[PDB]
Amino acid sequence: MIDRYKHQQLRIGLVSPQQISAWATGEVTKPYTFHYKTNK
Amino acid sequence: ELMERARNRDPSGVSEVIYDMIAAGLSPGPRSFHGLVVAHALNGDEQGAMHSLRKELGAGQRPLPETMIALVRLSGSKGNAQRGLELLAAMEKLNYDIRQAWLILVEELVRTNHLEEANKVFLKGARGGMRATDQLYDLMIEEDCKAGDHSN
Amino acid sequence: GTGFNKGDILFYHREFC
Amino acid sequence: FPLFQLESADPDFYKIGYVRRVRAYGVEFKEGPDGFGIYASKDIEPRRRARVIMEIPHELMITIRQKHPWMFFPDIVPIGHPIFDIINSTDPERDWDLRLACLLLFSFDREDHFWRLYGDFLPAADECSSLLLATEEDLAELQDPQLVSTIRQQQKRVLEFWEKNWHSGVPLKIKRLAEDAERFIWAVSIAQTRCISMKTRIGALVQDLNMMIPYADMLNHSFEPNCFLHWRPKDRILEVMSNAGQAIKKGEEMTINYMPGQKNNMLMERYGFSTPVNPWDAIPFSGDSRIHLNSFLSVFNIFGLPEEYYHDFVDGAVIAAARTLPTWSDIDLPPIPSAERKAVKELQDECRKMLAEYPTTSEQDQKLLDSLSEARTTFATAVKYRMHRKMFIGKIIKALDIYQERLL
Ligand SMILES: Nc1ncnc2c1ncn2[C@@H]1O[C@H](CSCC[C@H](N)C(=O)O)[C@@H](O)[C@H]1O
Repeated sequence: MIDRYKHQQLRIGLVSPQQISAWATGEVTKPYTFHYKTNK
Repeated sequence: ELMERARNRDPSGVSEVIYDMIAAGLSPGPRSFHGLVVAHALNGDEQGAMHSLRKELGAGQRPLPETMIALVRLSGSKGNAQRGLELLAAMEKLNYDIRQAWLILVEELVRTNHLEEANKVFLKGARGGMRATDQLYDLMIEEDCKAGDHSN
Repeated sequence: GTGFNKGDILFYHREFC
Repeated sequence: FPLFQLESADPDFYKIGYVRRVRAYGVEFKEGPDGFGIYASKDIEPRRRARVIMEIPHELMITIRQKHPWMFFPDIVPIGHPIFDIINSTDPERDWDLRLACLLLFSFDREDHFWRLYGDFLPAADECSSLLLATEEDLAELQDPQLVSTIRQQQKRVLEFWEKNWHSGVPLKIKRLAEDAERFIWAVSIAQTRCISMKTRIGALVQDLNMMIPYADMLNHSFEPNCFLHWRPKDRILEVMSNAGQAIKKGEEMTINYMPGQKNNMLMERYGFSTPVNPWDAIPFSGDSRIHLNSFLSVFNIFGLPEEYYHDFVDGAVIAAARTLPTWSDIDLPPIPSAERKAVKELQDECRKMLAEYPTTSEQDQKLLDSLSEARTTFATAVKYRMHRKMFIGKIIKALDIYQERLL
């Protein structure tokens, strides 16, 4: 019997600023959440 | 005389003998036509062999298993995997055991260095419920791993 | 459990008769 | 409208099994002049998989380990019994039948053992076909010095073992097992003629066993059988399974392959019988005259590899001929008929010389069998063996003739 091989992995890791930009690319610049009047 | 002419790689002479039988009133059976097919196949002539098989089917005679074995061996030697598969399907339609022809085709395709088509034919046969010999299994595994083909 | 171990010749060639 | 429009076996034979969880499905036991047999009591419809025919529980068997050390399953021999000492002194390789005979005698002496009752349906000394019970007169009719010498060696070995282990000073519990030699000879004959070897798993232990299985030795031998034995380890049951997708008609005999790839001589040595359609029989040819294997196979429609010849007049005799006839092969080289006719003529001459070597013929042997009224079973067995060899040679001749006929 040859085992039905399954090679699956997941790895955590410390992230780089370039990968953060690649995630965003997209920068949040203002602290406003929603419009008080138009709710937009 | 026809089998003689087939043994000296003379398909034209076999055709002369067949026409002599036609003139003499002797109906050409599967044996004489099989000699014609073997004569065509011996000197690496695939088109002539398939023409002889077409003469088979037109003449109304049932081709012998040896004729189909020779045709599949010729196709494997030339690397014509699809032609070999068509011949195997024709063998199946004629109520014949295609295991030996399948093994011969796979081995010929391996020998001529057509490992891709040999692998495809072998996998088709194996998934079709057909069982190969131990030597063929070992040869396929070793050749595929030597070529770096782990998937096959 | 159940997840262990990953769970045409001979045609157009008939006798003319 | 309904108004306008071989014998059955002893019912107790199946009843003693039935009350002990033996089940037979779709088959009935029948008895004839030759002996017991299993036949389909109705029409067995071919299903997708193999069908269960019989089920024999493990506790009703007499099994011994095929390899050292000797352990019995189920363990019927008590600790310290001298029968274990008798068994343990046997040769591990060739003395397997002696151990089974000792176990059979011990079981026959046991009051609560099942085989005390089942042993009454075993063939007697005058009904068993084993050659160990054959005298010198019966052996003289085998017309084969090799088989005769082998049988003499077997008989000498059995009698030497009995004399060595059943002398005057043995305890009463051992002397009553076999008071005199022919009883032990019959025990060895039964063991040889009915032992079944298999690789069985019991619990977590996997091992090979020599097994005396009741109701499964009832099946007759065939080289093209419709049934096979499968061991079920979860409940420790031996299954008799009909082949998957193979229809069986009412009254068709249930047969299993006693041993594959064995010629008629070894069958006669072990089970004391031979068959005329043995596809493994060998005829020693000179090898000077040879025919074309491919043409011979194609004419008779014999396909498959040399170890799996099968047919789509043609029977196991033709397959045996193809396996034993001198043959030549050159991939795709056709045979010219002229040399084939001469080759088959030479082979037919050799076969006729072999037939002339025999003092008598096969038809006269059949007539002698039909006129036979005061002969033992081994006498008819030897006559049938030599007649079957004669018919095999004759079938070879006829097959060669028809093959040379259909070569054009
Ligand atoms: N195909 C066959 N033709 C004739 N005898 C056979 C046979 N297959 C088996 N036998 C005989 O049956 C014995 C196996 S035990 C089979 C049942 C036995 N005939 C009985 O009546 O008890 C062997 O000794 C063998 O001689």
